Amino acid sequence: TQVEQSPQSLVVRQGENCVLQCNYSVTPDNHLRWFKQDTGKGLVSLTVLVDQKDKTSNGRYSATLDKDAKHSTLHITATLLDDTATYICVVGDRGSALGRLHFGAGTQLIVIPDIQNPDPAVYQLRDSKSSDKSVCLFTDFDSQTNVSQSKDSDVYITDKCVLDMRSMDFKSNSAVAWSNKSDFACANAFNNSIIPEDTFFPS
Amino acid sequence: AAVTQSPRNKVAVTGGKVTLSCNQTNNHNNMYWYRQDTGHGLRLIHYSYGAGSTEKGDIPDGYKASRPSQENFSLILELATPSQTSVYFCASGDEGYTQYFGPGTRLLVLEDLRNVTPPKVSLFEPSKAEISHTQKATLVCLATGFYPDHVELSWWVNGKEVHSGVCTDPQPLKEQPALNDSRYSLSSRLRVSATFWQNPRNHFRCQVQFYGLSENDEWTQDRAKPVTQIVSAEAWGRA
Amino acid sequence: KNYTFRCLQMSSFANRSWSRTDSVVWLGDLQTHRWSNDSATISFTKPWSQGKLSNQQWEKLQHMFQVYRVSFTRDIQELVKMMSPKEDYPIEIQLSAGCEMYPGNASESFLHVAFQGKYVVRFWGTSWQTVPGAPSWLDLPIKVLNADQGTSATVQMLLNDTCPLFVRGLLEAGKSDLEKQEKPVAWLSSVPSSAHGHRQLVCHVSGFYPKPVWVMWMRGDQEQQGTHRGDFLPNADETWYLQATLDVEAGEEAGLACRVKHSSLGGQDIILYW
Amino acid sequence: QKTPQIQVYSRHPPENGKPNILNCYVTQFHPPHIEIQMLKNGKKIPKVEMSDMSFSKDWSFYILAHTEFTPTETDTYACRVKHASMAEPKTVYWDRD
Ligand SMILES: CCCCCCCC/C=C\CCCCCCCC(=O)OC[C@H](CO[C@H]1O[C@H](CO)[C@H](O)[C@H](O)[C@H]1O)OC(=O)CCCCCCCCCCCCCCC
Ligand SMILES: *[C@@H]1O[C@H](CO[C@@H]2O[C@@H](C)[C@@H](O)[C@@H](O)[C@@H]2O)[C@@H](O[C@@H]2O[C@H](CO)[C@@H](O)[C@H](O)[C@H]2NC(C)=O)[C@H](O)[C@H]1NC(C)=O
Ligand SMILES: *[C@@H]1O[C@H](CO)[C@@H](O[C@@H]2O[C@H](CO)[C@@H](O)[C@H](O)[C@H]2NC(C)=O)[C@H](O)[C@H]1NC(C)=O
Ligand SMILES: *[C@@H]1O[C@H](CO)[C@@H](O)[C@H](O)[C@H]1NC(C)=O
Repeated sequence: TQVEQSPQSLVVRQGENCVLQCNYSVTPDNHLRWFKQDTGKGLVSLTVLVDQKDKTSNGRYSATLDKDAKHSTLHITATLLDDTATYICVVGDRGSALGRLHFGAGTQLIVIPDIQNPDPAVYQLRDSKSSDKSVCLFTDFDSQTNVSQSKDSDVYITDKCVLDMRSMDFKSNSAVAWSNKSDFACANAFNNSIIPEDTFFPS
Repeated sequence: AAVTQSPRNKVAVTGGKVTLSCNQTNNHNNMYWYRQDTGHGLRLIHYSYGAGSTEKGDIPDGYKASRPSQENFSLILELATPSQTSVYFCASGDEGYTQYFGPGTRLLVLEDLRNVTPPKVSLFEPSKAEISHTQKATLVCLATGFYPDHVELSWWVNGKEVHSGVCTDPQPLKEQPALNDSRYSLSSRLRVSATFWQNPRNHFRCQVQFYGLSENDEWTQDRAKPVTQIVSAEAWGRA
Repeated sequence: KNYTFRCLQMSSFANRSWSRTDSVVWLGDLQTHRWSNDSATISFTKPWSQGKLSNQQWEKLQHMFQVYRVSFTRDIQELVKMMSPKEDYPIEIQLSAGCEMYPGNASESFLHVAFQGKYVVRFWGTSWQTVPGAPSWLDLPIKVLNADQGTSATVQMLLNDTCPLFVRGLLEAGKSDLEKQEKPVAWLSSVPSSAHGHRQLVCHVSGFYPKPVWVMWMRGDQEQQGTHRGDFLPNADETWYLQATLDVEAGEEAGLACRVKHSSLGGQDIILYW
Repeated sequence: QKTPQIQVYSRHPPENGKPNILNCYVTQFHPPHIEIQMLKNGKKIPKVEMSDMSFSKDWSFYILAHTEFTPTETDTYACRVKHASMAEPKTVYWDRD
């Protein structure tokens, strides 16, 4: 509309820096605000810029405003996994409630987690109610590995997902596969992705 | 200084009446309704400068607004259409330029409700091989067979919610991609240290809040009415 | 030696769509600028209308007002919304801003607002405030406007810095239109009074500049006390008009003269005998 | 809402047969929306010019209409004014005196 953001989306590795642009044609431009929205969640205000050539800081986030150029940037130092969000540029056209907010369509950012100690393995877990129904868990692989989809109509395979065990300072990837089909075993599941040859398969 | 919305999540039928509520105790004069759609910023629908006042914003068609009080601001859809499927944000604010935003309301309108089904929730217990190998224990939760894909999944440990060590699929997968009314499945993981799982006093529960029909929706089918409900599975740690 | 500079804004709001804003600018009683609603830019109405401002400064200034005009429009429309059903269309808003000069390096600025023809709000020091007699509902509008720090900063600059600095330029650029002398031309006429036996004598005086003028009916050395002098009326060529009337007995018109005094005559009065 | 005052007067001394300028000064009215016409024998004159509208210290509006004219014996000149405050348009005729 009157606020353009760029890039539309980007993928960075944990710990790397990145910079997000915002360009607008809103008149007048009283202030510009940057918002973080996690997938699902609501809008968390990061910082607001007000002056003709303003600069703002907030933890690992810093920002600039050039009202002449009608241009703002948002820097993130040393990205963490929780920076995975959509970042939204908002320009307000009054210094009061008489104003309207002008919303950018946001910038999607994905952060690739650093896996320190890969211990790739496939485990079988049994259902607590019916102990002959089970899932397979492919876990502890590093982010170089991508999980491919079901080579079948009756087998189900989720995409990879990271969990952070905050206190142990430990993060891990994992995917789940399951099926009802007669001849389904965990050695079979994931016989589809490029599994790291050194993956643990307990008998 | 914050704003609440109800409900969080709503499944309606085309031609239904739908009321999305917003509530703030900041004593702010001014409340605003927005909607968010991918490829778009937030867009203003209606807003208010006080009890008694409602005012058209940029995209008011299909919506009425209501401000019965300082506290409450409603958005009403007298005749719902699929094109109103969206996430809806309410906000409030004083004379200043800051607007304080609600947590949001995910709304889905549908051609009919005949397919709506709550999930079946199962919990899978961590493997011995895992435990011995890594000294960590992963629980896995499966919600399966539900429709539409409006579920909130959470983990609870001893009746307190946990977030650390948790991850839930970003989206649900379809049980049957060949059909448009396909059911969904979703999975999630919680990883705990072996010692934690090996304590027979720790109670683990996997909870799925399902959004479906209500008490005023008519249901003609034989099966149990698929109402908004919770479904969960449980396990205790074992030595 | 004491000139006032007035930016006068007129805004009308018929309903929720219709609106217009025109303003005119005066220095004393000479018009320096015009800005019709129908015009994107401000029009000069004197060769010296820019005073001693440079183009870059004028362009910049004219730019911020352009933005103001549009902004001001949306703002009022929005205040109405905040206050209704309390207050509603049609609405008239008038602004008088500017400053007055004193023969030191001295000056005072003002910026007054009327609403429906009544003076209600002024900018004073660092904020808008209501004046004595104003209705209390205006407090919300004021609370709001005052929340806008950027606007107050801009308005302070205009009143404290820009305006005087501007005007002092104008006063130098504009002497000799300001200090111009135009000679009056006078003529006599007579009309019946509403009294059943009387005659009203009229001494028309037109074409003079500056404004200060003395007109009196005389019978020799005698100033006729019953002279009623009319309101000063403008001419299109930026001179003034005024007449003075005297009630007289029918047949007592004998030997009366209208006497005119003005800076332009160099002290040879106009005396017109009947 | 306030009722207009209308004054009509020539720029120069009137003489039959001499081009002159006829002024119509309209003051003291509110709202500022107003309609003014200058009449030659009760007919709209085309070459009528308006000053910009303005207001006085007391917030009341005024505007100066003027047109080129040459006065004669038989001819009549007036200023007709329509305004929300009026029940009916007000017409004031020029008169030398
Ligand atoms: C030198 C030659 C001049 C010729 C031009 C003639 C016209 C001049 C006439 C008047 C002069 C006044 C000067 C104002 C300058 C303001 C500058 C400015 O940027 O402001 C723009 C602002 C835009 O404001 C925005 O941008 C700014 C920079 O542009 C700042 O960043 C601000 O923080 C931001 O809010 O618009 C306003 O908010 C002006 C407020 C309107 C004034 C009304 C006050 C009257 C209240 C009456 C109450 C009744 C309400 C009715 C209730 C139903
Ligand atoms: C500008 O000057 C004002 C005071 O001057 C008066 O207000 C102007 C807008 C104009 O109307 C003048 O003719 C008046 O003489 C300053 O306001 C003062 O600010 C100080 C500290 O900031 C405060 O303590 C005083 O109380 C204020 N004065 C009043 C009368 O309220 C203002 O600070 C000046 N602004 C700038 C940017 O120079
Ligand atoms: C006074 O000027 C404003 C601004 O130029 C006019 O508003 C415009 O109206 C036209 C036609 O209705 C629109 O197409 C423009 O987009 C409007 N511009 C803005 C900025 O709103 C307004 O019409 C004028 N008022 C009068 C009475 O003539
Ligand atoms: C708004 O105001 C104008 C000007 O008086 C009027 O002629 C017009 O009909 C009005 N329009 C509406 C939609 O009220």
